[PDB]
Amino acid sequence: SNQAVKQRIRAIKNIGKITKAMKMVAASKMKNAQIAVEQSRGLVDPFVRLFGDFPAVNSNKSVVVAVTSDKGLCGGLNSNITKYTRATLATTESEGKDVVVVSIGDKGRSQLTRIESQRYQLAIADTYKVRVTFGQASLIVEELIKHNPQSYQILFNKFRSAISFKPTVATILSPDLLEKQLEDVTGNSLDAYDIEASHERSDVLRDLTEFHLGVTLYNAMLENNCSEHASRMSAMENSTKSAGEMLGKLTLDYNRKRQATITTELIEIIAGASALM
Amino acid sequence: EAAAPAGPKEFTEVWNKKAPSTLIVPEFPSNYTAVKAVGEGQVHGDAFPVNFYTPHSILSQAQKDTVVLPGVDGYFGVKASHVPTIAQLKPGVVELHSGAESEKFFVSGGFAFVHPNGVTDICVLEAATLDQVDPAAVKSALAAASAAQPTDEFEQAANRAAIELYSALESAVEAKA
Amino acid sequence: EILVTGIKVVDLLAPYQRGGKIGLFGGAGVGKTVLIMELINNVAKAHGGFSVFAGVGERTREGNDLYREMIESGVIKLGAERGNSKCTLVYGQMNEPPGARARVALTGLTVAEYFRDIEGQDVLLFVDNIFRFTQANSEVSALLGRIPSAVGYQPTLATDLGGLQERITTTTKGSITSVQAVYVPADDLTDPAPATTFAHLDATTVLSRSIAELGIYPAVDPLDSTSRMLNPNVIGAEHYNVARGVQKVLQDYKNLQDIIAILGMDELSEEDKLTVARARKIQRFLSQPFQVAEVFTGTPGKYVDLADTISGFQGVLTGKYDDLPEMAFYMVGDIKEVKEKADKMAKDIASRKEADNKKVSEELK
Amino acid sequence: ALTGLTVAEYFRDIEGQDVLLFVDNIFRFTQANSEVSALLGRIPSAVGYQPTLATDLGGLQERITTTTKGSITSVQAVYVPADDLTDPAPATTFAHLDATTVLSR
Amino acid sequence: SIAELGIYPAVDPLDSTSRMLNPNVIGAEHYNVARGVQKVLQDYKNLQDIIA
Amino acid sequence: ILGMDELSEEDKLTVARARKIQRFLSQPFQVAEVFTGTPGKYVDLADTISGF
Amino acid sequence: DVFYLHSRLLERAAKLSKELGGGSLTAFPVIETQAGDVSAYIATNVISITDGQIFLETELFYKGIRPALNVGLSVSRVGSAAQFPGMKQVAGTLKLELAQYREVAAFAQFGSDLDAATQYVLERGARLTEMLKQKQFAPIPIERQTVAVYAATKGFLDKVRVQDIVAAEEAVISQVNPAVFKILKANGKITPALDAHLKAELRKVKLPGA
Amino acid sequence: VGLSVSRVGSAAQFPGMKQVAGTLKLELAQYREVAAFAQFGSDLDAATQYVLERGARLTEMLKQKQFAPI
Amino acid sequence: VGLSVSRVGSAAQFPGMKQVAGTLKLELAQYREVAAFAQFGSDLDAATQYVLERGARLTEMLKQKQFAPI
Amino acid sequence: LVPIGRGQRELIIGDRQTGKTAVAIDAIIHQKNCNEQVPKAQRVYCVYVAVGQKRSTVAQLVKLFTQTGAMRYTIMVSATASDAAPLQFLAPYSGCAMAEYFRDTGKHGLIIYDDLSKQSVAYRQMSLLLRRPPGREAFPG
Ligand SMILES: Nc1ncnc2c1ncn2[C@@H]1O[C@H](COP(=O)(O)OP(=O)(O)OP(=O)(O)O)[C@@H](O)[C@H]1O
Ligand SMILES: Nc1ncnc2c1ncn2[C@@H]1O[C@H](COP(=O)(O)OP(=O)(O)O)[C@@H](O)[C@H]1O
Ligand SMILES: [Mg+2]
Ligand SMILES: [Mg+2]
Repeated sequence: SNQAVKQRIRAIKNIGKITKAMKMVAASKMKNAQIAVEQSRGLVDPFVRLFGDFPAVNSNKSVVVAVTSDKGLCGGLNSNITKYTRATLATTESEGKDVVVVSIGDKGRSQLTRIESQRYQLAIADTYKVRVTFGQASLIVEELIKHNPQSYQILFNKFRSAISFKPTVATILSPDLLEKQLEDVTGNSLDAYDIEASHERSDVLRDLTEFHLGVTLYNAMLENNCSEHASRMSAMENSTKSAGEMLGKLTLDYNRKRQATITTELIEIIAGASALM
Repeated sequence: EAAAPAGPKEFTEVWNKKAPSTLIVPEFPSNYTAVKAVGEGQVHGDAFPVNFYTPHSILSQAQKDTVVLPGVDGYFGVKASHVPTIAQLKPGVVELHSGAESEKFFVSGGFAFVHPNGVTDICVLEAATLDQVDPAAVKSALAAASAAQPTDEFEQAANRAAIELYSALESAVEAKA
Repeated sequence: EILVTGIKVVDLLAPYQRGGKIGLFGGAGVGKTVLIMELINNVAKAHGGFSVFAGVGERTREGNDLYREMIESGVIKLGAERGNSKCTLVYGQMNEPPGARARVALTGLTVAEYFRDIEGQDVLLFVDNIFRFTQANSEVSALLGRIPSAVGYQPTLATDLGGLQERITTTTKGSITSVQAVYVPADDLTDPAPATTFAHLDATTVLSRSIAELGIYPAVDPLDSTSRMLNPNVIGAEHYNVARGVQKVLQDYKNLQDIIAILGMDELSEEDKLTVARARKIQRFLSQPFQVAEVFTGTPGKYVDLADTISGFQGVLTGKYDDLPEMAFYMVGDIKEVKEKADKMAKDIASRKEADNKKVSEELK
Repeated sequence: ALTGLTVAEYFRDIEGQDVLLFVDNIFRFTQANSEVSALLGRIPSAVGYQPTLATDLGGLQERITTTTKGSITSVQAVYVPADDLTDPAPATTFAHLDATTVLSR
Repeated sequence: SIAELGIYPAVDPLDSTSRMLNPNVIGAEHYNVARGVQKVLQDYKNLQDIIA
Repeated sequence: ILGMDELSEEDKLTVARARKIQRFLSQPFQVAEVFTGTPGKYVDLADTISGF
Repeated sequence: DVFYLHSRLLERAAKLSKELGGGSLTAFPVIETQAGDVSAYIATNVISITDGQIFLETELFYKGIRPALNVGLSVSRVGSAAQFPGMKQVAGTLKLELAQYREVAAFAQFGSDLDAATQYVLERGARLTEMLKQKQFAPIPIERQTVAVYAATKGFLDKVRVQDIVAAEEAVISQVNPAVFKILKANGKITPALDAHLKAELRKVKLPGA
Repeated sequence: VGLSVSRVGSAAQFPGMKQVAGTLKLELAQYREVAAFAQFGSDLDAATQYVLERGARLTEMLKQKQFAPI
Repeated sequence: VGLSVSRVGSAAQFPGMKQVAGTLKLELAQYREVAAFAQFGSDLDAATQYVLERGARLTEMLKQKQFAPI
Repeated sequence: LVPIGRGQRELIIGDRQTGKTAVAIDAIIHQKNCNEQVPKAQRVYCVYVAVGQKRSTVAQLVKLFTQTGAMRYTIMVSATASDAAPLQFLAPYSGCAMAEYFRDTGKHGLIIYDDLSKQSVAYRQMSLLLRRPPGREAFPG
């Protein structure tokens, strides 16, 4: 009757307190994990300066990884890159080739094993519990070069700002399969570089492409972690707004029920007293 | 042969054919990089821009005139307009030069590119300068490394990397002028 | 026996008995006059007997509008051809004192009961605002020297309402199909005068204010309207299973109404987002344009057969129309018109670049 | 409150001044008139107030006006019971209020 | 709500009160362990919001 | 949640104006000068509109 | 008998027949609500008596939108046929566009995302909202309202900024020659002979700013 | 099922049903205290997933038609 | 502490207490504003941690056993 | 889950159209199915009291109980909505007195007071018109 609305008010009030605390928690996490995102942006520059950027390559095998989140109050991030994953994957699979879809974060294994299920071989999680390190991303890249595809698509949300998260695809051509072929311009463009390695160019390109996969995978999950924090900071602001709006309507409903309660109890007392007096 | 012109602007039209018009086109990492390799410039004299990178820290994006890198065929100096190279670095000391002033970082490996537009890029994984490393544990680490040698291939490759890095670090700590 | 009305939500979720009592519960502006006018438009034309409209405590402008529409449509003829008229109007509208509004339903019942008993006919009886009978009895009851019952009504609410409503009965010598609008006083279904009326009816059609505020018309609450005809042994198992599946999807969406509000749809499970999508499709698909609402809405009315309703809601339940958008289901007749509206909704976004319209050298034509 | 308003009305009508009239907690005026109405055996209105609520407030508030001789301006402290602005006493007081000065901590 | 958890007897561990819950009467071991049980149960009742 | 660092100057002229506006609403009263020392100020209407 | 109190009063507002003189009486009852509760007793009594409603929202009245007409809730189903034609020619499209304006109402980019293909419905519904704002004690003749909603609906004001549509409306009413007002008032509809001259006179108006 | 109580419990039902319905009364209670966490779906250790995947079977078992007693 | 008022206030208390409890009620109000953050694991910006430790010790300082006034 | 006993009062409570009459009816039908299987002393004689229901519902229930054969063991006490308030007030007592014959003669009875909240309403009307003072929701004390 009139106690259920008061306990629902007491529910939504500390739900709003919870989400107001969670917004500042995610905001402090976004502020602390911004400098690492700014530092890791440097090392992805020389590899796309050297190897270029060729997303629409015709390959035989491609490992596509979608870097999702771990906990799921982000509010429209892990489904937006699932949409972007299928949108960039239908673009680049019309050669009759095999495609391996991977997800980093266990909110992507819940969203990717029902839309592309039989092409889903690997699921990685818990990468944001302590922090994101380069040895962790190098091990993840080692399980990515367990199989040897001709491309590595990395789907992640680039932390452009605290408001805007542009989803970014990044591609890594494996060396002898696609990289030595996709650089030929009347000869080659890589032949301008004087290889100063121990063994031949076919091995220094192998080391360079594995290191480029590790570098952009580390930067991808770091950018996606910062976008997770900055999207949770906005989703919890929306939850405070909604649980203040719901609380404001439910307060008026409780006031109407309270006024009607005193009126009906008083009318009952007057109707009892008018039968006797 | 260049009969397949892949790229970011060629990806956009195939994405406008096969992916729907509900979503804006995804970004690419070449949209965030203002400096390329073949687009000429950046030298303008005797200096040339350096890019000393670790995965966790940007160590220098200033403009130096001499860069000393520890390549696997030995040390080599990079002056203003070097030949374009891709130099695999061994453990050694990278030395930056601004003139009278110098920065001497000891790196752990990695690569170093010189590009046809005169820019250079040093891509290491851990670059600790020489006051941050102690000379007491490098000899303890080499004595714990070069003595116990497993004949297994993975452990002996790790041991070869250990004795190479610790020997270069021992030869680098007392060779400060 | 079923009585098909051409309304999708009525024929699907709470079908009307052919000789039963029907209630249209409503909250002052939700559309129980538009619904009863559409039931007059759809049912009384296909009927073979006489209609008796009892206007109890409603607007006099509405009685004049119904009189002019029934003269124009030919079911009321004037002068010498008056014997070929098929409707009797009995009007006790809200300008009358509470003694007149308390007994004008009895006059409508008497005119209907003569056709049922003596004439042996099958009668239709539409009573607009049977609440006004109860309200008039509560108005006169304070001056008869009675102690009031609950919230302010007369002590004899249930027995007066019972003595009225038990005269409306399909007997062995004639049938009355009674459609009674019931008014809930302050959108309170727990008010004693509609709560007493709920036990007298075979099919309640509870119209809701929130469904009307969503723009859905007729604003029938699907999880509050019931009927005794929704039974698998009387309307067949296919229709019954479709109605129960639609009610299950709507109840599962109503269970998620608080998580979607305070968290958004992005935190729902993948199985529940499909439930929300199918429920937002079926709750636009329950809405329907009316032939009596076309004068102020502009869209032409849609009469929908029963098999089209079952065949449409089968397709939306099984998942055959996850391609089409949610607004393609809104205010359309059948499942064909959903596809023929999703065509027009995607011709039109391709009609952003069709031409530049200019009419030149025209001023001296 | 009628006593204080009469002392203000002499300054309005006879002196021809612009007098101020401060009513501390007009809700207590409403509550006292509700208690007087309840002691006289009258049936209470909605939530517990007097049936004469709008007219007992209006008998006070309509004498606070500007005339051709002078004006009475009134600053009334308003208490809101259970912080309900839709309670009958603040909702009936707010139909006469020409301004509102919120003082906050 | 305690009996809806299957716990019987469904005594509210917080809302139940006695005059004997006094360290001068039942002893400072019994009183302190009862106050500690009520403290940890009130702490869990405050955490039951953020758990859900 | 962010600070003065991420405020635009278009959203910092509003801060620098609103702070001195909410200062300028304050005013010393004549009836408080017997215990606050500073004298009271009577501000005209035209002076208020001009000064704001 | 508090329903009978208002039904006695409001049923006397009628339109009499031709054998009773043909006169009319139009009622405008005013009901005040508490906190926007229109499900109250007297509110729902007079709603179930009167023909339509004019819901004046308290949220739009403090956002400067005056008159604060709740366009989603306020209906009028008796004077819908008794509308000035020409205003019936444009205002149906106006109400349809304000209907599909309330499909993105206050979640343009406030909630999660912005489409930028439905930026047009937002930056047109804001123009149709600022068109209907109107200052107090200044009623407009209907022939000067249908021309203003013609300029707001046919697209003659989309390049005007939202801050100056209230000045653009009075500039349209001042700069268009007053013959079209007399023709639209006498003919009672925007004729096909009139919309060409109206689009002629609507493309030579000096909309300020922009 | 969380509000429908009877005073007798045992000693007033079928002795065959008494052996079987205790594992029903317990596992529906296991289903009800889990299903208030059905907004996230973390499926903790395949145990909170399993108890709802049995309790949904029990609630679907308990349904029956009308005018057809068993 | 948030719902307890004294209209006579600080004008009728101990002047030794008047200079020290004035900081106390402001610290407790700041602790009440941030009291939702207390049951969080990821530690905050260390300005709210300072008040969340300070007020949580100040609320322990206001405890008192029965029938032993100070 | 809610096992009944043979002398136990069990309240079926819910909102409108939530299946309370269905549970009571299926109980009566199951007593018909069990009465043709047990030896003459565990046989259960149902009594259905319809308080305040309309007469079409009672006629439909009589048609159901005759077309399934449950009317051989069932009595139906029917004070409908058209009846007076003391008739609906007194019909659960009439049904209980008719069902107490089987309880007092060694047999086993089953009594369903359908719409006891309508018998309370009829009692409220009957006592308010006798000018007895009203109480909670104007019910008698
Ligand atoms: N086990 C069941 N399976 C399917 N339908 C059922 C079942 N039980 C009840 N119903 C349906 O629910 C509707 C309401 O049934 P019932 O009359 O038993 O409820 P009620 O509470 O007695 O209704 P009222 O309150 O109007 O008397 C009926 O139309 C019936 O068909
Ligand atoms: N089927 C419908 N289509 C369009 N509008 C409707 C429909 N039903 C109701 N409405 C709107 O709701 C209002 C309901 O008025 P009315 O039919 O008199 O209901 P009530 O008698 O409950 O007040 C009408 O003004 C109408 O604009
Ligand atoms: Mg009506
Ligand atoms: Mg029943």
